[PDB]
Amino acid sequence: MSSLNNEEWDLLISGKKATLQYPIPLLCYPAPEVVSIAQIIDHTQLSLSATGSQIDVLCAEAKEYGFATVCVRPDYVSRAVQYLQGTQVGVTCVIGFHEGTYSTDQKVSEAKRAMQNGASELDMVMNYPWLSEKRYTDVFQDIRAVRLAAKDAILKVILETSQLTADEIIAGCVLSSLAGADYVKTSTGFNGPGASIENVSLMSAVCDSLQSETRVKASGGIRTIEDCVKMVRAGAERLGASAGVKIVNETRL
Repeated sequence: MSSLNNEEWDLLISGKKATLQYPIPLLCYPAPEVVSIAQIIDHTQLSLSATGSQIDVLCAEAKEYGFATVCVRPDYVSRAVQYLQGTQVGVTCVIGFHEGTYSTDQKVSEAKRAMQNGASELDMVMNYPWLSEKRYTDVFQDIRAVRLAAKDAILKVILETSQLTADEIIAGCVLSSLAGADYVKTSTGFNGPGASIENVSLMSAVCDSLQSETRVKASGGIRTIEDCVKMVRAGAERLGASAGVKIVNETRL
């Protein structure tokens, strides 16, 4: 993989596209058990204005409901880790967020600091403008550097699907998986529309065809229990949302 030039990456990716069934089959996977939906949600607060007290409330809600993780910015990782000691709730830190165009050196510095502060997972933003230009060796090296700086993390790579064609989404899934990512993720929620059943079904189809163990996270605009069910049917194994309290409350009636 590390040997390949941009033309060799282009040929490899075209070969993977050639194995897919078209039109892409939609909603292939079983429904989730709704009473236990909390166990697959990353409970999120990323507003610039969010205060320490608001982060404390996010952490209390995650301990109460049993969400998979809380998801926060670098400067709140230490606070969240302290709050959640003794529980089974992890901490996810965002990396190169939301723009994705931060240098590789900056992304690596952030990843190292987050792990030192006790994070268990990292959600990094891909340099998606390079992806569109077919600067494939640059995209690959950017992800590999973060992967090697944080060997023990669950690593998720955000594509920003609102800015990409289907051909570009295929390329992004292949490069992320072969670099060692644990997940590919749809959206930041800060630049255009979020998860669709079409994009999640395509991402799942690509990942399942590869030899690696890469899973799919649906994010952006997930507001109701109906939204959660449809994204899992499309192939998602984790969900990003801020509305998890209202969603679980629905299921208890």
